[PDB]
Formats: sequence, C-alpha cells, structure tokens
Amino acid sequence: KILFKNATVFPITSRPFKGDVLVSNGKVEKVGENIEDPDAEIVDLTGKFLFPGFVDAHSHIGLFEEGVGYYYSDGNEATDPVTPHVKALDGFNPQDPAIERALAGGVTSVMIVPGSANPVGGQGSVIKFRSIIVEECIVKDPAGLKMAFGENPKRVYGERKQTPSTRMGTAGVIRDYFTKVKNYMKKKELAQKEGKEFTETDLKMEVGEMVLRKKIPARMHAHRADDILTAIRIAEEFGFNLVIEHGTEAYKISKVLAEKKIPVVVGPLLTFRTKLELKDLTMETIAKLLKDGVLIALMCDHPVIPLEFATVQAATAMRYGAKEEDLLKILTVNPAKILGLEDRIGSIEPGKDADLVVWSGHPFDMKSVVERVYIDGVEVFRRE
Amino acid sequence: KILFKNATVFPITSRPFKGDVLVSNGKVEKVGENIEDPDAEIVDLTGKFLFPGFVDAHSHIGLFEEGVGYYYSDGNEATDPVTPHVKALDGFNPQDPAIERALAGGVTSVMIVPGSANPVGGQGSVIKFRSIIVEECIVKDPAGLKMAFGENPKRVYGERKQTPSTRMGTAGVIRDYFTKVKNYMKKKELAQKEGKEFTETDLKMEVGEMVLRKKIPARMHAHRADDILTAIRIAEEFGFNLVIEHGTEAYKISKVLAEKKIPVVVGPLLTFRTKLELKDLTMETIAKLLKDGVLIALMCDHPVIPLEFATVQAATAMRYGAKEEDLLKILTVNPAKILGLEDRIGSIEPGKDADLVVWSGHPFDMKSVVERVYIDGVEVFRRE
Amino acid sequence: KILFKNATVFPITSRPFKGDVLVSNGKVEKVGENIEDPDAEIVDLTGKFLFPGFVDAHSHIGLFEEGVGYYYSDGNEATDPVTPHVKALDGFNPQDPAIERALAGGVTSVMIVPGSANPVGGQGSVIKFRSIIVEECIVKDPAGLKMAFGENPKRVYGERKQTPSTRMGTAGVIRDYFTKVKNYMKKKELAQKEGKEFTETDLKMEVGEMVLRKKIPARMHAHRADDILTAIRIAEEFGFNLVIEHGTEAYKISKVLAEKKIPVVVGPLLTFRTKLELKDLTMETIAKLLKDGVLIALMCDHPVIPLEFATVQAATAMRYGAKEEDLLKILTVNPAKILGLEDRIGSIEPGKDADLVVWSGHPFDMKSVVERVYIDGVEVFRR
Repeated sequence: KILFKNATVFPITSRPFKGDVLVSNGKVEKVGENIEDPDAEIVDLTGKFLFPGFVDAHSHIGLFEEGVGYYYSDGNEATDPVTPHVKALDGFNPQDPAIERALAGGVTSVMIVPGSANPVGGQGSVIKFRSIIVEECIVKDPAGLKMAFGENPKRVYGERKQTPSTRMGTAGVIRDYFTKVKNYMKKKELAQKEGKEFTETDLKMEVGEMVLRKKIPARMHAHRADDILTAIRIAEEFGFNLVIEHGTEAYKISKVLAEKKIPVVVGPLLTFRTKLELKDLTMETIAKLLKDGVLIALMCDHPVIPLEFATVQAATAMRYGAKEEDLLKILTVNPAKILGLEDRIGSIEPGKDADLVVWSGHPFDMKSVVERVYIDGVEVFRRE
Repeated sequence: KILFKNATVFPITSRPFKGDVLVSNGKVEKVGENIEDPDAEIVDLTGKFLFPGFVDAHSHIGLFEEGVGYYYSDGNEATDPVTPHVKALDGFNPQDPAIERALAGGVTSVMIVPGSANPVGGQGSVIKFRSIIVEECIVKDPAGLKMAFGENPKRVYGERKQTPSTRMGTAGVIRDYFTKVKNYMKKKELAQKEGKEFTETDLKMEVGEMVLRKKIPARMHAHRADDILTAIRIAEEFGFNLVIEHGTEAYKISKVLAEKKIPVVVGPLLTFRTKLELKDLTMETIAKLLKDGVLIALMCDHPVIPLEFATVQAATAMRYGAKEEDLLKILTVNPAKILGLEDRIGSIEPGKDADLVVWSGHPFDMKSVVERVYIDGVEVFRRE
Repeated sequence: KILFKNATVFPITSRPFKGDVLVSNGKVEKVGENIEDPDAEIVDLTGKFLFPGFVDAHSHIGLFEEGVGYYYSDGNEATDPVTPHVKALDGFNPQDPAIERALAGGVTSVMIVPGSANPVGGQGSVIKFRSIIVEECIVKDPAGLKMAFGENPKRVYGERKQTPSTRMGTAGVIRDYFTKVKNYMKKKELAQKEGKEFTETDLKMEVGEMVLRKKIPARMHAHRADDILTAIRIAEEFGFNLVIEHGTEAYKISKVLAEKKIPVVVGPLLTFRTKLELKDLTMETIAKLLKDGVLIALMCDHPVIPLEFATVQAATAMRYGAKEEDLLKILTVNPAKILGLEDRIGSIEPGKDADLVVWSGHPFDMKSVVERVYIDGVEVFRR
C-alpha cells in the first residue's frame, strides 16, 4: 500500500489540486486533499507533480527496435496486401531500448500496431510497459485490425508490380476481403445449423469476422480527405466500427466526422511533410478538431517521433492554438476512451489502474523530468 | 430563388433567345421571354450568355491529380487485366486543382472512369463538381463497366509477359470473363431452384452480372475499326448494352453503328496521333458521324486534353466541317442521353437540374469567359 | 532607419536587458537603455522579446522540397562516391514551403549542404531567407566541402556493388581523392613556372585545392567515435581544416576535440535512433561537450527535424542538463563562429547584420510565437 503525499496532483478528469493519492491492490484507492493510513508506505511528493501515465493510441515501439537499423523492423509484413492474421504482439520486443526511454517520457500504455504498408495489415494490441514478458504486458488483445489507404499501400504493392497500385485497387482489395469474410460467416452458420463441424477454419477470415461482428474496430490509416471518406464508406458498407489513424486532412471534413462520432488519432504532427498527402499537415488540427466536437487522441507514431518526446510534441501545439487542459486530455483520457479502456487508465480516480508518473514540474515545461513511474502500483522506473 | 434576367439564353433543346430563367429548389423552374418574381434574387445578365453546364461523358479528372506527376495517378490498376471490381470513385480526389479549372471552362458534370490499360478496367460514376465530399458529388454510381481493346491492353500486359499480348488474347480475356459471369449467374439460379443459400458471392462477378442484366452499359475503348467491331461482337454474343469510347475509326463503319444505334463518345481530337491505331484520327469524324445519324458525344479524355479547354476543342472542329449547333449538342444533350441522364442535365428546361454557366459571350468565341457557374442552383464558381 | 523600443533584448554576447535597438543600413547601429532618433520609424516592442535570428550550421532545406515526396529530393548525387564539384546552391528551391515555416520558427541563416550518401558529396553555401532568387540569398559561397563517413556511404555504394562497401574503402576513396588533388596542384605549379598556360582544369580538383589551401573547411559527417577520429586523421594527413557534422559519439572523445579545437555541429538530437551508429545518441551530449570545452552548434539536420522546430529541440535539452544561456549560444553565436561569420550574424551588437526576430515570449517557452522577422533590416515575415 502506497500513500503519495503533498503532490500537485493532476487527475485530468478533475481540476488539479495540492493533495494526496492512496494506492492499493494495483489501483487508485483514494484521491483527496488529505489522506491518512498508518500502514501505507509514504512517498513524500512535496514540490512534485503527479500525473496519470500517458497513453499512446497508435505506436510501433518494440516492433521497430531502436539503435539497430531499418533492416530489422518487424512492423510491416509487406509481402501480401492482406495480412489480418498477423499480430503486432508477435513482433513486439519488450527489451527494445525505446521502452525505458518512453517510461522516462511519462508514457505507460500504448496500442502496438502494424504499419501502413498493407491495405489490411494485421492486429494491434494494447499493452503496458510492465514486464519483459509480453503476455504479462497485455491489456487488450486483439485491440483492432489495422488497415491503410493513400500513398503507402499503393507505393509498396506498385513497386512489387502487384495489386494494388492505385487508390481504386486499395479500396477493391479491402472490399474483396470483407466480401469473402461474409461468405465465410454464411458457411459457418450453415454448418452450425446442419449440426456439422466446420472444417474450413481460416485465420484471415476469423479476424475479419471479429470486425464484422464489432468485437474490435478497424484502425484505418488515412491522410488525404478523400482517403478518410473512402475508409468511412467501406466501414459503413460492411457495418463495422472504425477509428481514423493520422487523419491529416480530417479538419477539412470535421463536421462529418463529428456528426458520425468517428474518433481520430492525430499525429504525427511535430514532423516533416515527407509526402504529397502530408502537404496540408498542421498542428492547428488539434484546436480545429476539438472546436468541431471530434474525439481525438495524439500519437507520436513511434518511431516517426520518439515516444519519449510525447510531451514535447503535445506542448509545442500551444504555439498553434491548443490549450494545456485539452493537450493533457488527448494524451490520457481521450486515447483511453478511443481504446475502450476509460474505466481503467488515463486518469487519477478511485477504482482505476495505478499508472502514475512523478514529474519534477509540469510535463509541458521542458525543465521538468520524470522521477518515478508506477504501473499497476509497481514502481517500474526511477530516475538516475 | 434565383431569377436570371436578360441573357441570351441557350436552352439547346430550342433556339437561343433573349430572355430569363427562374431557378428554385435546385431546378430550372421557368424559362422564357419575361419572367417576374418580386421575391427571387435578381441576377442581371445583360450582355451575357446563359448555357447549361457542359457534360463530359468520359474523364479521368480527379484520378490523375494535376500538378503532381504521372507516378501519383490513380486511373489504371494495371496489375491484373481483369479488375471490374475497382471503382473510379475510390480514386477520385475532389480537391484536384483541375476541377476548379474545369468549372472555369463551363464543365459541371462528368463520367469518371478507369483508363484503358486493362481489358476489363473497373467502374465509372457520373458526378458533378459540387462538393469536396465525393459522396455528395455522386449522380449515378455505378454508371458503366470500362473495357479496353487495341494497342493499350496488349502493350501493358505484353510488357508484363502476361496474357493478353495480342488482340486475340484481349478478346479472349473479356470473353472468358463473361463466360464466368454466366456461370456465376447459373450457380445462383441453381442454388435458388434447389432451395439452397448462395455462399459464393464474388465482387468481380457481381459487376459482370449488372452488365449482363443491362443495369449498366459496357464502356468500351476502341480505336481501329476492327477493334470497334470486336467490341460489338462480344456485346452481342453476351447480350449487353455498349457505348464505344473514342471510336477513332468509327467513320469508316458509321452505317453499321447508326443501324445498331451504337453511341460513340468521340475524342480526344485536339491531340497528337501518338499511336499507330490513331493514324487516321480526324476532326472531320464529328461531321461524318452526325451525317450518318450516329449518336455522339465529345470528350477531352482529360487529362489528354484539359477539361478547362472543352470549348476550345469543340470550337476548333468548326475548321473541319462541324456546325456550332451540333457542337453544343455533343457537349450537352447527347452526353446526357448517353449517360442515361437526359431528364436531369444537358439543357435549360423546366424540371431539369439548375446547372447553369454565365459566359461573357459565345463559348466558341476564344474571347469569351465563364463568369459564374451554378450546379443544382448553387453558385460554385465566380470569375475573380 | 528603424527603432525597436522597449523589448526584452537578448544580445547573446551579453545579458538580456529591457531596452532599445536601432537599425540603419541593414545593420545594428545602436543597442542600449534609452535610444532616440528623429528619423527612425518607431516599432513598440513592449511585452515582446527581441532575439538575433537563429543560425543552423547544417541543413538540407530547399534541397528536399516539403510536401512533395522523397523522389524529388535534390540533396544527394548518389551516383558517384566523389562529387565535390556539385553545389547545394544548384538544387536549392527558395520557394520550398519549409522556408516560410523556418522563418516562423525564428531561423534566418543556414548552411545548405549535400547529404551523407557520398564519401565526397559537394559544396555547401551559407544563405539567408531573404529572396526567391538564390543569388540574392547568398552570404558565403562556397562555404565548405561535404564529406561522409560511417554507415551511409558504405550502404549507398555497397548496394550499388561499388567502392566503397566498407569503412576501409570510404577512407580510401577520400585519401585517393586528395592524393589526386595534390598531383593537380603540382601540375599547375609546373605550368606556372614554365611558359605554358594550364590546360587541364578540372572542376572536381579545383574544389579539392580550395580545401587543401584552407580557403574552406571540410564538413565531415561522422557518428561513431572511430569515424570521427578517422576524419581527423585524414584532415591532419592532408593539412586541411574541418568541422565534424553530427558527431554523435563526440562525447566519448571530447578531450581530444577540445585539445585540437575541432568544432562539432551536434544534432539531430530530437530524433529516433534509426541506425546502429546512432545507438548511443544522447541529448546529454550538449552538456558534456560544453563542460569539456568543445565549440559546438546545434542543427535540426532539416528535414530530419523541421527547421521550424529548431527552438523545440533546443528547449528540450534542458531536460538533459543543458542551460538556457548555452542553448541560445549554440543557435546563434556558435554556429556563426563555425561558419566564419561571427563578424556578421549571431548577436545583437553594433556593426552586425540586422537579422532580428520579435518573439511574443521566451523562445524556449512553447506558448511563445514569432511575430516578426527582419533580415538585413528588411521585414521578411509577419504573423
């Protein structure tokens, strides 16, 4: 049992205050101005700040090992445009040196996900940085089915002289995949009602079926406004849930996204516009999408921006009209909600996971450093 | 409600005249000599010319983005000779800067369609330039199945060392495809007869069936006269509707086309004869086909010729025996008819869509400019 | 004549103070407590911060156009491991949309340079963002000869099945180039003291000659400690001046660089360690190298980090032991010195160029914005 004393506490779902946080059984037990417990180990946080761990809703950390070279990346199975059966989990390296660096940047939970080479790329999972054993890191698995639109999938397969080489082809590949999923489901239901054992189980079809049954969302990479809309059209044609990844030009169509309640994981933003489809990338997108009532989270898209610099990217958005309150939300409670985990992470409230970061100062002040990180109430990082 | 006053009105379906057009609920409500409405907003067109929007029955605008480079084109899924399932709609960029230029050239509606790389290319859609959301632009979707004959498909697959590399092979690929569609339809009918559920739905086959059921026409690219006749033989063999795209050598066989009432979308004509199959291209084809009573429309085949210059290409045919009246019809009522949209677009008549272009003088006078464009009664363009 | 009044002025070469700056003839005329001038246009900077323009000593802005695609990059002539004759100047697009963004980040002067594909890559130039005509932007041309060691050159030519595919080969290519330069110089002096006019002028050799005569430094890309030492060994062998680019592991050998007075343009630092040779990259490098007395500047290596975010990267190093005073120096006075331009840019002093930026608050505060930018006393940007 741990009693944190006298911090400036930032619960996020409530206003900041000077006070105390009691942790037991891996959870936040009590939050408030004054707390006593004669049997709790007391950690004196006088002059420090206490935040929830930051949550990155889209990351390739562990998949693209740091300090080693591009050749070793495990993040894109770019040998087949339709790889839903592969799992980011099976490529995740919990000893990647990026992970300790991310903890030193205050980040505790991420959605690990394949990249954007494939129209259908594979399964993502939500993990916490709590163990070198990936199975102990699992919060939610599978968490989503990654898909991709725009320049990346058509570049990769165009180079292979293979379908898709155009945006039309990318959409066709995905539509063709789900058409087959539906056939597969009908065959399953036919077997079940004939009381016969299904003998045609198919790993790729099974994952498709999960999406169609809304067990997990599609996680749809799209930058240019028309690619975002195409992703939405396909989701609606097949009746599945979606999240837009990046959504670089989401601001151009923010009214539609707001009305439909499609969430957007924006970012990477503190970065060069390397592609044509990125030409209209802007940090103003945060203020713009918030103003129009779209639910957003902010990603580093690690390795594009190192996860350790999540607070650096967030803070910088203050130069482009974003407010601190909101900036904290898109790193905490918003990504948690987008990942279906708002009852567990992203804020300091009784009953939620004790994922807590002790900062020397406000996290958006570049003088501030991470002193301690706790995940489920277990210290996993200490500065020095 | 909008009242256009004192224009030289060109309804196309009747002779031009000095008068007025009243617009309400997106439609042409009244057209005649003296319209009065004290509630309508009055737009004074003294000294101006009022036309319907031009209609290009075959375009790749929005698929091949302007000012960007060939490599980014979305118009040809050239990785498989049979791609009926892909849609031009899914590669169409409503922010393509060619579109604002097409409006400045008086063009308001087009058929967007895949290119001619593939024996079976994918689906077209009729759209208007009314929004940045492609779903709001849709008039008719799907509108046709694009197919291709002659040098282009055999070159593309010939380079790939893949069937088809000859005209024989090209016809074979298409005939094979439709044989498969009939088989697919036979299986559905056999399933129904047997009281069994059908579980072999196939996206590629479904589009074929729409064609065989005459829900949509084949839009068949053919230049050389023998290629045009092969297209017709296949259409007749399988009992589907067709339109001929380009029909460069249609004039050599115009009596057959007129008898069978095969429409031809001629063009591009204001263009270099880049290929052997284009050696006999001639702007005289307009006068020739119209003389023999073939239904024709004129395309720019954008981007071969920019859509902004549709009136330029048309005006230029006056050097080769085509009359002004007819030239206007092949940009308005004829393409509207060929697209199955003659009761919505192509003319200024009560009940039709209020797609209207204010010109400074006659569109075939190289001094004339577009001052305003309305689509469905909404201003979408105004000269600076 | 322009008189900026009542900003918090940051001269860099002395403490910040509340006061005035007077500009005439493209230059800083006066800096002080209370300045009057009847002919000066008054610009009231109450509540504002006045800084020199930041200077990035190593950039590929304009060479790698933003918003367009890697395919259009003009930054690496990766078809020949020895291209000293090419000029970053000849691939620079003054209309790159990154440039207006760099101004909005308070950066006014950069050295444009080829990348690190080639053991010998081509010539750098110092420019200012003052014009859409590159010739009017030129401050110093040529400013340096770019060379590269470590993984990049051996990867590029290795993939081409061409020398160099190893570190041994990269060093061999450069040594061989300068051996040829020396021969060239001897042939010129043989012609010089005969009757004959020299008939074997060679662009590639001419540039090499400038380096050996110490007219311009070698600008040497190196990350791993041994690569930095190899670069120094070659410079000493042929007697030329050098600057280390990146110098990722410079901190491991800082006493030597200090002793030999080798400057280091550190960075990119706010970035992922994409390579084996970047495994020990650390923002702690700034504090370490300063402690040990190495002259350093900080680069974004744009586009690796956008130049607009130059202050973001610098501010972030305070999280790794670096102090604000030093962080401003490595963005202003130190890069000016490394470029041989400390008489002209990098600080607010009488006689220096009027490259000045009006900030809404301190540049290391993420809420602060660039309101105005002057280059040579002409306003080139307004928020």
